[PDB]
Amino acid sequence: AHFKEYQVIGRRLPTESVPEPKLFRMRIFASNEVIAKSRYWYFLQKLHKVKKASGEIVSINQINEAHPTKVKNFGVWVRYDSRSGTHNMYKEIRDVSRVAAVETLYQDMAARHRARFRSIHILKVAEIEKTADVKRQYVKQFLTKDLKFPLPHRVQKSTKTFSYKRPSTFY
Amino acid sequence: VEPVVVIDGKGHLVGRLASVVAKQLLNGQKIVVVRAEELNISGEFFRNKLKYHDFLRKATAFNKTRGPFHFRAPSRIFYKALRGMVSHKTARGKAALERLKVFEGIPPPYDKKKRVVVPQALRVLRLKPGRKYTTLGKLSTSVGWKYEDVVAKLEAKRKVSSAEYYAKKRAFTKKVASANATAAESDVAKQLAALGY
Amino acid sequence: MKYIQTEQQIEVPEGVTVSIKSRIVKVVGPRGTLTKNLKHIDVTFTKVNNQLIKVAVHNGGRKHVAALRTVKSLVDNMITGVTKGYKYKMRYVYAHFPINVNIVEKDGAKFIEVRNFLGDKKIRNVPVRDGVTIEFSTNVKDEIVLSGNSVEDVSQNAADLQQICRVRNKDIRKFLDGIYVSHKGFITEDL
Amino acid sequence: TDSIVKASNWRLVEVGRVVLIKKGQSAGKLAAIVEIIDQKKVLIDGPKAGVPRQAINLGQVVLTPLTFALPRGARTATVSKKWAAAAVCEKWAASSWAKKIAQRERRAALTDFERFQVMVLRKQKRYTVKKALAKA
Amino acid sequence: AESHRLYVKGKHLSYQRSKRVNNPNVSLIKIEGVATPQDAQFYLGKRIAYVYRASKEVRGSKIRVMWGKVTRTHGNSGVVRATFRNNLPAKTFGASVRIFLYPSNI
RNA sequence: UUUGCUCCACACAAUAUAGAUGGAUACGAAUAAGGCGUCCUUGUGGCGUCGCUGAACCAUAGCAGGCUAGCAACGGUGCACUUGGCGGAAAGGCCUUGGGUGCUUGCUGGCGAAUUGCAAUGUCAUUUUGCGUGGGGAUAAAUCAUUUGUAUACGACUUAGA
RNA sequence: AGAACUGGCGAUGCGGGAUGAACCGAACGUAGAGUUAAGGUGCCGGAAUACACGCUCAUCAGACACCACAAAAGGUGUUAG
RNA sequence: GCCAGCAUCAGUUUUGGUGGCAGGAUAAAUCCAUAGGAAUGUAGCUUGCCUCGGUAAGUAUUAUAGCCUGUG
Repeated sequence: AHFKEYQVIGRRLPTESVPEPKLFRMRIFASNEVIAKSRYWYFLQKLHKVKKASGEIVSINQINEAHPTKVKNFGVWVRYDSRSGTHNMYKEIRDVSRVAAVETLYQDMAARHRARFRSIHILKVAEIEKTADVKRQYVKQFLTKDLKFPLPHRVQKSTKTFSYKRPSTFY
Repeated sequence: VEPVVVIDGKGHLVGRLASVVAKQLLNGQKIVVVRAEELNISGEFFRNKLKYHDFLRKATAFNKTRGPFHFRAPSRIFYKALRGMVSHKTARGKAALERLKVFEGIPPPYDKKKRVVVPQALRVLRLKPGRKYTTLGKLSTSVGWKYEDVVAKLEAKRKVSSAEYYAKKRAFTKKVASANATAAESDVAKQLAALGY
Repeated sequence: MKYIQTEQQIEVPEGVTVSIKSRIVKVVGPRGTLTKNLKHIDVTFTKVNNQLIKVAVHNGGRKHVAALRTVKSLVDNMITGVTKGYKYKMRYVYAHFPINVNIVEKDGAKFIEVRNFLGDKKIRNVPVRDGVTIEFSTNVKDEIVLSGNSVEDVSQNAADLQQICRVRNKDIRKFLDGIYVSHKGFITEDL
Repeated sequence: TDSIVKASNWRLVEVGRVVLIKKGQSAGKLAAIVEIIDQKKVLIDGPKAGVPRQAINLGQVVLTPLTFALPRGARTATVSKKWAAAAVCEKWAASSWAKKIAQRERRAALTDFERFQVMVLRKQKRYTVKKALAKA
Repeated sequence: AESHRLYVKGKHLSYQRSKRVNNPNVSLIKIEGVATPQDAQFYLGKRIAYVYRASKEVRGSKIRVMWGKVTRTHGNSGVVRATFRNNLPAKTFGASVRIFLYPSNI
């Protein structure tokens, strides 16, 4: 769905031999609360000798980013499964918030490489703090000085089925 | 909101126009389509010519007379598309098709009546720029239609008399527009403008 | 990748004025007038300084921007063809049979008449397309010259003459008889 | 003679272009383009009309011929100052674009009674107009 | 004047139906000038009349009326559901029906 | 063939309705371009303006739309006549001259409505046919039977016969 | 052709998969109202010619499990790495 | 007796308007103040050559535009 960024912190269950576990933390992009907890258990089992039954979640806190109005340019690294192998990737999405960038990435992967939600790992999402540190052309294009372009051939949507004059696409 | 709706078919997609019109008849609306020869089908002319030839080889093996009929007129090609979007085999479906007339060019009395368009079927609004499209008049001629030259001649004549009608119309509407401007800034007009008129 | 904006520049010399319609292009020059229909490209034109006319595509793809340079090279050859002109020279190649070529008239249609190609009794008739004038240049043995304003009309008529003299049912690597273009220059060369 | 090329200039988008919101919570208010995100969506701001800063698809808005000077990345405070300085509010009102909209909203508010004045006045104005259209 | 109409124009679309099964107990009505379920909420409960002519006088007229009313909206495009005291014949799909203004909430 | 046929006007019936309930309201062409206004040196011209939907324009008040009076202009509309054109793609309609006539809500007056009782489509449309009047208009063929063979199983075909 | 566990058809209609003993949904007295399943919403056909991001032009395109087929090997076609 | 209209209700349900609260980084934002920084570099200055004034590049970190980040 529309994504939200949560932080999930979990740990192994305390015991007499080893109390005070390490309290691992991980940032998850998910539609709702239940998925964020699930994806944390999914990914944590891939690093440490732990699972849902042998540990606990201590906290979850949704992270909404500082500047929902300033336009960023995000460098994103992923790890996804094709029909034949597993491949890493790096791209940019230029948009207004971190979550909308991930929401673009999932659609972008699903459109170009037919990668569904299950077969995608989001490695890290970072802002490119410096212009001219952009290496892909499709986002480097919009960074020129005094950028301006028209929108030719505008198509009006008609409410009534019949129009009494031929439409014009000026804009 | 209309007894009879006459559609300028030029610059329309045959399938989207057929769908829009088919619904209109099933809802009780009488439709007349004119200028079928200027209808468009999306796809390069070679693509649409092959499709008709693949259609042309389907016939009843043991008697070609009772087989499918391959109608070659631009009006008939549009009619075939519309008949498939209607349950033409039932009494209600036959009643619907009685509310339809498809013409080639703009014949009499429909030549002096208003023509409308269907924007959701119009080619300049539907198709992406650069996409290749076919014109039904050209496609019909390649498969056996005989009256491209007849229709073009009769539309050259019709448009000349139509431009004569419009030139007089523009002269009269200038004369009326001047009168309304003079009759403006009057106390009656001021009160009308206050009410939105 | 849907380039936002790509454009080219069309230089206009002193003696010509480029008059562009919605997308219909007319170039007028000392050698005449040329016209072309460009409605199938969906480009936009704009004049900068009455000596330079730009053409641009906004939000264009691989094929859309590829057609941008083609339009510039079409109008450029339109301007070039009316300032300098296009001249194509073809030679006659034959081993045993002299290829006999003449200009004839058939109801005023200006056909090119070709005889004795490989000893054939066939006469090959090539119409001379309007705007292309053809003269058998002297001081060179077995040469023909085609010239006109539009390159497209000149080159096609040169190609049509070459195409009509193809050798069939033989090893064309050995039987090389035919008329071939040896030069493509300008009428007002080295002006 | 002179070489002539039809200009074909149409409502290019930039920082400072005034847009009109077609659909959404605003649905009819004026806003100014502040940043260009991508070819299909931009960041706008409508502080005078109450429209907040948000990214929006360009299909949700319609550009207006009005334009003014904003530095790129202009926050809400500075757009308000440059909006009043450029006098965009009544420049929009003076245009025939806003007058037709104001005409529609006035025709919708007409009660049954004042729809009776309209017909009475229109017949009076018709009498004067058609009288004038008998001697020319 | 020229106009004496106190009803909204409407067309009888079809019965309530699946693609292979229909319900003749419910009729589908299109109201002119109505394109949303939000707009169609104004005509819920209005009285609907189907007027038709016949060659036989029954009680002092040759015009017969099938009375009904609008029950709820149907779809996203302003179509409404109606139920009549006797089910509409289904020969009248695409026939015109009158949506009266009573009962009134204005 | 016992007064038949056709057209015109109303007179009453029967018949039926794929479904009036103010107006189907007329350039062409382009859509990476156009419409309109104006000007000139008439063009692929200059300048100005418009679109961002018909949510428009026109029409629209009066007993389902009555009866009378005056004022202001000489306009608007319907109707039957009349003058001249245009239209053959299925033209069967469009424009126009003159006079007459009714109405005019362009403005100001007078009289009437009730009781269908608190809603009941509350009946005003056009399809065809028939019987009557009164007023014009015009007085045929085909088939069977006979016959021919350029035809033919029979039908059918092709000829002939006051 | 032959077995294991379970669920089914046989013995079973109904909505859906156009069509079908076995699939999906759901099992059934006679009705009314409301809401849904699986499947769908251009027209046939009840229901958005809904909204959004991309990709594809196919001189045999593609179009929804069971299921009604297509492989190896190739392509400065085009897109992203 | 047959068929309906309205009103006040009861059960089931469908669709709107609106009020008060409680959470979260006691929302993040906008906004206000302060410090620092940068260019897709604003003013100013210099250079280059221009239809007397705007070009082109160098400087210039807010000036005759502003922007970013941190803290409150």
